[PDB]
Amino acid sequence: GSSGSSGQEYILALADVPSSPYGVKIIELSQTTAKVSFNKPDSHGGVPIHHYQVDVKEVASEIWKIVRSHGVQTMVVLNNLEPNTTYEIRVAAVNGKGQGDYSKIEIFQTLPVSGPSSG
Repeated sequence: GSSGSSGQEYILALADVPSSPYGVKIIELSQTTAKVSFNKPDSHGGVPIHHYQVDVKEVASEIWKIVRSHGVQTMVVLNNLEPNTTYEIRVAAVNGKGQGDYSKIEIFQTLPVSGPSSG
C-alpha cells in the first residue's frame, strides 16, 4: 500500500484552517490598555485551536503589533497604547494548520487621560 510513516492521515491530513471568530468586542477599555473579548469560531479547521493571534496598530501607524495569549482563551488585554487615540485590532484563530482568516477589523479608541487620582 504505502511506505514510511502512515496511519493517522485519513482526515487529520486533509483538514483545513479554523474560521474567523465572532462576538469580538472591547468590554474593558482604558486610556493605555484595552481588553478585547470575543467568542469561539462558529467552526474549527478540523484540528483543535491552539491559540488566537491578535494584531493591533494605530490607524495612522504602519506597524502591526502581534500579541499572543497564554492559552486557548478568547480574552486578552492590550498595553503600551496612547490615550485619546484609535487603534485597529483583529482577532484570528491559529491552529496546527495555521492562521485561517482575520475577523472583521475592529476599531477601538482609548479613553482620554483624566487623572491618576480616583474621581
